[PDB]
Amino acid sequence: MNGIHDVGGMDGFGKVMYVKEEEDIYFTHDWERLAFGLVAGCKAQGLGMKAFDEFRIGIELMRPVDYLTSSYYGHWIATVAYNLVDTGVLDEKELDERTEVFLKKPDTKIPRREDPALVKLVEKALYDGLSPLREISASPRFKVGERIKAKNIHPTGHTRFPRYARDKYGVIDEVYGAHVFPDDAAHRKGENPQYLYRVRFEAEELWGYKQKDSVYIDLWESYMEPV
Amino acid sequence: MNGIHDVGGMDGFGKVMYVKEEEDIYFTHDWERLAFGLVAGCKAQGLGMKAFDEFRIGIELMRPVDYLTSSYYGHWIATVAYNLVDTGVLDEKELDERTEVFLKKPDTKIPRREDPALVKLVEKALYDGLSPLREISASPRFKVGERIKAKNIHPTGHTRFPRYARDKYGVIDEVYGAHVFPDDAAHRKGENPQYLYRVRFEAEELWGYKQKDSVYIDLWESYMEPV
Amino acid sequence: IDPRFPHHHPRPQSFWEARAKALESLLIEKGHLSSDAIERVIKHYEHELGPMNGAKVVAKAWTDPAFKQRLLEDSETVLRELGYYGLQGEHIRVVENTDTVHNVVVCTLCSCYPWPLLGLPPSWYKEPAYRARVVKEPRQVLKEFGLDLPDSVEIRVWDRSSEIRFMVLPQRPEGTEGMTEEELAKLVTRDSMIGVAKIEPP
Amino acid sequence: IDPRFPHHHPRPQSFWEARAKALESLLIEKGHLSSDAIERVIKHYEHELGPMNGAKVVAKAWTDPAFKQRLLEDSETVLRELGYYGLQGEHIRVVENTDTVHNVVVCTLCSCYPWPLLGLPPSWYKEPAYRARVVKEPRQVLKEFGLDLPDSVEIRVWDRSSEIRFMVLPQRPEGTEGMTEEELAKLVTRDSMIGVAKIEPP
Ligand SMILES: [Cl-]
Ligand SMILES: [Cl-]
Ligand SMILES: [Co+3]
Ligand SMILES: [Co+3]
Repeated sequence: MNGIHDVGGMDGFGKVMYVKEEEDIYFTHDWERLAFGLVAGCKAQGLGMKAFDEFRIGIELMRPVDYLTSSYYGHWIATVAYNLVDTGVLDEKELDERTEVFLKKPDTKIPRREDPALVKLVEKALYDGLSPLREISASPRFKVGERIKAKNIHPTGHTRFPRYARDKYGVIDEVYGAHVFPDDAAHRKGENPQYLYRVRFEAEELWGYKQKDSVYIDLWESYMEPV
Repeated sequence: MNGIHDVGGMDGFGKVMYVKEEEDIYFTHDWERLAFGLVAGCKAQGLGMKAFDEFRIGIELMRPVDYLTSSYYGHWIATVAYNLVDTGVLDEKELDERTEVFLKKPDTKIPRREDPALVKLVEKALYDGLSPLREISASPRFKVGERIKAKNIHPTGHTRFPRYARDKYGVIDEVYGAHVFPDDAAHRKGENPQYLYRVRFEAEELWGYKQKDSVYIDLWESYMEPV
Repeated sequence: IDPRFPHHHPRPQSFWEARAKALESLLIEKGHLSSDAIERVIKHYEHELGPMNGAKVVAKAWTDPAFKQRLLEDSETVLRELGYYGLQGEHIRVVENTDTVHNVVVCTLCSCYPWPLLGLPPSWYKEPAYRARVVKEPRQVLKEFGLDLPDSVEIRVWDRSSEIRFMVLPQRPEGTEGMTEEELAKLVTRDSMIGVAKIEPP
Repeated sequence: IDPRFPHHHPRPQSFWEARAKALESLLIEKGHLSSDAIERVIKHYEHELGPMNGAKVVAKAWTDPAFKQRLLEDSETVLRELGYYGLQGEHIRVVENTDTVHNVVVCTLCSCYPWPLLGLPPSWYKEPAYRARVVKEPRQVLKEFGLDLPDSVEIRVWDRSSEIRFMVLPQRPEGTEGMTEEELAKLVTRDSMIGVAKIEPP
């Protein structure tokens, strides 16, 4: 989707807010910590999302005005809500009512429950991770060193193909192997893995600029075609 | 500039808010009326802006979060402020202080002044308009029917070349004549007029889509090259 | 406001209001503007202009074949002769809807609209949804206006990237036999002159 | 709220807070989450992980040529052997800064960052300014961090569009003769492993 999230190459967002590492506080509000717990806790159990693909599309679907103002963990809250409702884990009406309760009475008590089995399960997920690497029977269409065409495609659903790289020539830098295909997986349409490549693009090609800059982007096979 | 204003081809902005014409109120707040008066009144006298080019870049430069939330006449206020300060008509510190006065005391009295000569001058501007059409000594580079290349250019200043049309093939539909060149004029760098063309682009070329849709865009000569 | 995240925090609309008043006050104090100059503009755009002008041009085109021919051959000369000319209406073109061609006008980059002929643009015309979507999925956008064109009808979207303006000339509907030019003009909607609606039979 | 313009009005951050609590409450009531599962996650990301892990890898590379060679030849095997593996760190690559090549890592589409090796990303890394700009004007972005590279130095920006993660291996600075591996590790900054800074002489 050609959304507000896809910012690469945009002008006008201003200076980067530099801060020294030691002063770069992770969390300033408890709800931000909670957002992390919600995301990892749900994902570890496959609730609403099993990999990050579905997670990302829920963020991408935010109203632009929300995306730009919610703050970062606001994205995480938005996508957990989106995905839990979308998959039928939570009912939208119930979620909205409960939201209203905490809006009007922020000090409403949170129910307590200990589940050490669930802790172990979550811990296992944090340490084991979840690799999207798969094997497929096909061979790679492209080879290291090949000049390829990064296609002009405009999926309305999820994609990992940034707009700034579309309709451009690039050079294959590496064949990673086959990875779960985001444009399908984010919409629960199957892993349908495809070869993933790293592709180098020159500044002259991306922007028409004259400096010694390049961008290395990872692109799925179906994003590209031979020249 | 590849800014938040350049929305053509973006996904996620949602449904169009249909409203019946008779119910589609022009203004709901007096400051919105005032914004119109400020823009036209200043422009009529060449204060901050002489044509719409400088006007547009001031809007394009807004913080994205402001652009999306200010409401439409908020853009107009932002660009009048920007341009009057940029050209030295108003001092930023004085403007900020006076803003603060009206923030804390909204009912602060507005000074009254009648200037019938100025009224006539403004009226003349509203009726006479201001055509950007010029004559130049050069001939057009392109001809009706010619298949051209809409270049992949990425000016960081003002342009009228929407990103969705860049790096595409199109067909010349009309040679309008030479018009004041926005990419220069918006930055007070001279009219430097160039031939303006209307160019037809097919849906297949813009989006890879299969319906009988096309877009007719007006492009300055320097945005394009022969094939 | 965490100084890492000033960009999360929009100006409230009270800011723009205050800013407007501050500009107004300073410019009048400095002799750059006057109360009556500001009011003159507001009167013009809120009251003097409107879509009725375009409606008259459409009705005339429907009732006078020679006029319609001249309009389509050289709209800028014809419209200027009628007095529909001014700021943001210096160069106005007219495109005819036909049975297999449907025209839609947009300013993707902002809001460009022919004020002297049509008055101020619709609320939605200036907003991102219409602007973003109409160049890419015009059929979907049109359906939200109640216009569901067949696949076989070609759509031409006219993105106003220059100061050239376009008005859509919509087709005269059924059921209008014997109507006067003035009566037909009352049928012509603002939306029909942008391309987001056909005109209904009376 | 004028129903023409709901998109002008962001959710306040109090909404997200309330929403978070509502989700937490409902999920615990339904048996999907527990208090201790949520706390376990918070402990891991706020306290257990951090850039010190990457720092140790850098210092080892500087002090042990054979290790640096293995790391650059097959980083994923080597990093997994060290235990720097987990969620968002399943496939970690390492790119070496050299005198004429400077590496910078970004996730233009979101925030992708190798948590198991580097901990949580910088505030600015996740925000639009860095994300938008670093792929197009990296020299300008780097200058805002105090890194002013000569034109002759090539910049390679690594946009993390897949789950493959990258760490930058920065060069050992002058003035470090005789330092132990542990002492060198204390020199390695988070920013240097993203590519937005070189390491200063002690
Ligand atoms: Cl029609
Ligand atoms: Cl370095
Ligand atoms: Co416009
Ligand atoms: Co990311």
